[PDB]
Amino acid sequence: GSLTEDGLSYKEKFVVRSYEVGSNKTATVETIANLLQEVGCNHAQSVGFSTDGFATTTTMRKLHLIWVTARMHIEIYKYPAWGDVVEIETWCQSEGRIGTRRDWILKDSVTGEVTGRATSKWVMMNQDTRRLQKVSDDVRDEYLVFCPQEPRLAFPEENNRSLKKIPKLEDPAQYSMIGLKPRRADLDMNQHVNNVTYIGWVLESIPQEIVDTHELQVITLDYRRECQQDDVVDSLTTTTSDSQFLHLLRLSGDGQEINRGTTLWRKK
Amino acid sequence: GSLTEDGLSYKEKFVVRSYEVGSNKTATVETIANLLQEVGCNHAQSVGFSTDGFATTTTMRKLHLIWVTARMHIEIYKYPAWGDVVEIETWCQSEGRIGTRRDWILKDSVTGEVTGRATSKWVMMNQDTRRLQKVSDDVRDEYLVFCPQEPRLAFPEENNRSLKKIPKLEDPAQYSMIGLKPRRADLDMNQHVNNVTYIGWVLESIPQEIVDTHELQVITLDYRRECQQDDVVDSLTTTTSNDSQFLHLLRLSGDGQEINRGTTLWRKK
Ligand SMILES: CNC[C@@H]1COc2ccccc2O1
Ligand SMILES: CNC[C@@H]1COc2ccccc2O1
Repeated sequence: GSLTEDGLSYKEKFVVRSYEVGSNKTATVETIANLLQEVGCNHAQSVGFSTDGFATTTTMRKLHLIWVTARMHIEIYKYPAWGDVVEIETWCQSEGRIGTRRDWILKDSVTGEVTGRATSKWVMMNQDTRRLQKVSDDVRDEYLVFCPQEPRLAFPEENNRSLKKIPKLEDPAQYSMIGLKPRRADLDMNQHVNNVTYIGWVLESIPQEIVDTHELQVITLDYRRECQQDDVVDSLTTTTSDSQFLHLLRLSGDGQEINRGTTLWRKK
Repeated sequence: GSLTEDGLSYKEKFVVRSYEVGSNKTATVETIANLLQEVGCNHAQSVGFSTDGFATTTTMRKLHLIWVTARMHIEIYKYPAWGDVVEIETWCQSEGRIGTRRDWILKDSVTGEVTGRATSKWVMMNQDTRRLQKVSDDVRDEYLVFCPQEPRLAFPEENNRSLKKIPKLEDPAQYSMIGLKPRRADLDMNQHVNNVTYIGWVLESIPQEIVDTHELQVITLDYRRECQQDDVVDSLTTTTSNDSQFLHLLRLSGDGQEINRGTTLWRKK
């Protein structure tokens, strides 16, 4: 991978691996989410930011400030097959004092056609107290020189799925997967649960029949709270409809919300 | 990746990814096990075998026969760091009518030094009944033309760790991780639990303090039975020993049916 000619975006090619594909011989949504995260890390490295998953500046380091994901939105038109090359282009944009946005475009390296797109909203917080805060001028000046100044949106449409409000699932849930625990493979270098594990946990309550007859087209996921290594999760799903589902991840004990989301599936 | 000059082995380079590393900023043993499996699959593709993880042939496919892992042995000297390039060389050898063996050599692409090695024993089995069988001559003739004829061992030593007998852990276990279930990310294209998930499940009963102060040097794992998508696993560990040795057991949460047994060797950082 490498930054583009203007240094305002980053590109990388990936060949789909044997263990990365599902029961349809194509990449799973978790493999896709992992590749977006890898190209995002490589973009942060290429311009001097931290690489621990927090894209930290020298100013953020002294103040114990980290970038955290608040929302992830992924739309896939074609899942690459095993052995295929997928090219991902990624860039960042400042959203004033609200936070930052990372966008992605996925293409077939052979045909050049757009096979998917993603958007994510990041927010600034203290790593110790977990308190959210607005982006100050001193930290904006450090990352704005790596962002295009004119808006460049992966989801430009007025009233698109990426900015829709998500409701809280009502009990009883139609479907559920109870007792989900992270293992060491689910943790990052900082011993925190990887953001991709939550996507897998959300999809665990979708019945196998839906997975077998449909393909996942859109997934929107809000991140409310982190799941600790010793926490236990319950995954809840309800059909709201193409098939649409409303999702909720909550702690197995107290029922504390960690994530909420929506999925859209198409018939094969 | 590509087959070497003589077409009797396969090589591939991999750059270590951000999400593939652990708390030490180096590749986990599960990332290593995944890469060995990927290079093994690419070697099977390059010579016309099936790619579903079973390296079949038209003859095995006719009789519903698949290759299944009976033992995996991995020894790591240096875990590659994130951003480093690791080169893996893999080859197969026939073990007469017992089955096949797949060996691996891991090297630092920059220095050329051996940073790890692995060996695996595979056995012929009917897909449907799960019954093992000795390799027939018709099958042997199909894969021998892709194997070196003279022995080429990743673990040549006379009384080495890869061929040691593993005992069954006695109750009570010193350590345990109960209620382990596979999710969809743990399944392969054939909807079977990936062999790498069992390695992760074995390591879950090792205390976090051991992981934090030691590095995994050797892991030997026997595969007795397959874990279904709806099965629940219990991981059991007992210290048998600067070096720490453990005895492992994976069994079904209900009936206590054995699925795996193994050993690990760790050294102080
Ligand atoms: C959380 N993602 C945005 C931060 C700040 O701005 C960045 C600009 C370029 C590369 C990485 C960047 O990381
Ligand atoms: C179970 N693994 C060995 C089988 C048979 O012999 C092979 C030779 C070369 C590549 C793949 C091979 O697959």
